[PDB]
Formats: sequence, C-alpha cells, structure tokens
Amino acid sequence: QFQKPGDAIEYRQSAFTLIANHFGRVAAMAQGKAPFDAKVAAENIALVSTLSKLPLTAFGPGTDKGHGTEAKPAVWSDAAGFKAAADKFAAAVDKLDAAGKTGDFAQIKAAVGETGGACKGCHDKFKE
Amino acid sequence: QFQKPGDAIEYRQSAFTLIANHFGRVAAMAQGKAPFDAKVAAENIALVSTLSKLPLTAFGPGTDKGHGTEAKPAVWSDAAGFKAAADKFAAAVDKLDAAGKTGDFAQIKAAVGETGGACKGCHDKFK
Ligand code: HEC
Ligand code: HEC
Repeated sequence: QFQKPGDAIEYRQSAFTLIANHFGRVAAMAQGKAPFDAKVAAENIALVSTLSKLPLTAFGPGTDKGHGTEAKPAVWSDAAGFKAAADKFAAAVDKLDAAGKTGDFAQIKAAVGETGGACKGCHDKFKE
Repeated sequence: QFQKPGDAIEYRQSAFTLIANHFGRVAAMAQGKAPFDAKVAAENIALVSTLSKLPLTAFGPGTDKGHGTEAKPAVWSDAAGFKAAADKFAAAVDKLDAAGKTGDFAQIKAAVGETGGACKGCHDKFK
C-alpha cells in the first residue's frame, strides 16, 4: 500500500538496494573474491529471495515520475515486456534459492551468473 | 559488507523504509483502518522481523558520511545509548513476531504499540 507515488518509488529503490547488497555478498564467494561459507551464502540467498518479491509490486500506475526515479517510460508502455523481465528474474531467483538450499558451490556460482544476467537484462531495457 | 561508507548509509535508509512500510500495514490493522486478516498481518510481521535485523548492522565506524544522512553524531558518541535503543527495538520486534504467529489481535496490537514506541524512542535521541 503506497499513499503517494513517491512512496512506491522510494520503496522499490530501497528494496533494490538491499537486494544488490545481499546478492553481492553471495557473488563475491561465487567469483572467488571471498572464502566460501555455505551457511552465510544460504542466509544471504534467503534474504535475496524474500526481498526479490517486493520491488516489482511498486510500479503501479502514476509512479513513473519524480522522486529520483530511474524507471524508463517503457516500464508502463511495454508492461508485458517488463513483466517478462520480472518473470525471468523470479525464475533465476528460484534457481538461486535452490542453490542456497543445497550448499553446492558450483550450483550457487551458476545461479549467481543467471541471476546477474536477469538484473542486467531488465536494466538494459527499463532502467536509466 | 559495505565497500564505501555511503553504501552503509543507503543500506540502512533502505531497510528503514521497507520496515516502515510493512510495519505501517500491520499498524493500520491494529488501528482498525483496514480489516484484520491474520494471514496478511503475519506475512507483514514476518517481513518486519526479518528486516529489523538489518539496518542497525550498518552504523559502523566512519559511516556518518559517504552519502546524505539523518543519523545524529550521538549514534557514535553515545554508543551505549544507541545500543540500548537498538535492544529495546529488538525486544519489541520479538514480541511482534510472537504475536504474528498466534494471530491474536490483542497481542498484535499490544506489540505494535511497543514496537512503535521503540522507533520513536530511538529517533528522539538519534535521528
Ligand atoms: C526489472 C524486471 C528489474 C530487475 C529484474 C532488476 N531490476 Fe534493478 N531496477 C529496476 C528499475 C526499473 C530500477 C529503477 C527504480 C527507480 O524507480 O528508480 C532499478 C533500480 C535498481 C537499483 C538502484 C536503487 C537506487 O539507486 O535507489 C539497484 C541497486 C538495482 N536496481 C539492483 C538490482 C539487482 C542487483 C538486481 C538483480 C539481482 C536487479 N536490480 C533486478 C528494474 C529491475
Ligand atoms: C535506533 C535504534 C532506531 C530504531 C529502533 C529505529 N530507527 Fe528509524 N532510523 C534511525 C536512524 C539513526 C535513521 C537515520 C538513518 C540515516 O542514515 O539517514 C533512521 C531513519 C529512518 C527512516 C528514514 C529512511 C529514509 O528516509 O531514507 C525511516 C522511515 C525510519 N527510520 C523508520 C523506522 C521505523 C518504522 C522504526 C520502528 C519500526 C524504526 N525506524 C526504528 C534509527 C532507528
């Protein structure tokens, strides 16, 4: 529930910020930049999964301008494309969740690559 | 985690924004502004509980700059005070979490009050 458009914009931005931080902690392990700790990786993946379900709920009508938004007009004019990019992300996060459950480093690394590609694919089309 | 101190600031601000939104949904039910739905209340309480564990991890040394911030210097120069305020909040959130699991309206409402008091108590001294 968002009382003004500014509230939706600040909410989605906030959720993306937290997603990026926790995802990046997992990515650092996967990329061989930090030691691997499966329990910590799982905890951060679980947070990414919970958070991933939030921002894309906050792109309602009239939330396209102001408040520092970087959402492109295509988010609303190509709503089906935006939903497809969101569904691609959700599917990738499902794989990341599965990987966190198994603890399998190779499966985590694969899911990190796939998930990262879903972030970039949506940004390329929908984010300034 | 935080590469730059600005990353900590943006992180804690972001967590607080999400906490306020989801807590506000529970509060609206406690105040009788929205019909009570124990399942939905429990979902929002669960999110508040998860999120509540995040922002207070992002007030490390040197994070009074690197991005715009409303954190008062006392966060760092009255660290015991800030910790007491954080612990009061965590205790209240613990009760909120328990209340969400019972689905008892009265227990949720009481924990909403205690939790909101903890938000305000910290802000009065530190924001
Ligand atoms: C579309 C389906 C997206 C997916 C998948 C991801 N992001 Fe994104 N992001 C998207 C938009 C339209 C915006 C702009 C939001 C606005 O209104 O301004 C963003 C923004 C971000 C940000 C910036 C937050 C800020 O500066 O306040 C970050 C850090 C970010 N996104 C990260 C991110 C990551 C790591 C993702 C995958 C794990 C990801 N996003 C997915 C659209 C979409
Ligand atoms: C101290 C122990 C705090 C408790 C408990 C709560 N908050 Fe707070 N909050 C605190 C600080 C020091 C700041 C400033 C952070 C900064 O670096 O700027 C905040 C900020 C907020 C915000 C604003 C976020 C923004 O505009 O980007 C909100 C919406 C907020 N806090 C809400 C909030 C709620 C609802 C709380 C209880 C459920 C709560 N905070 C607790 C310190 C503390």
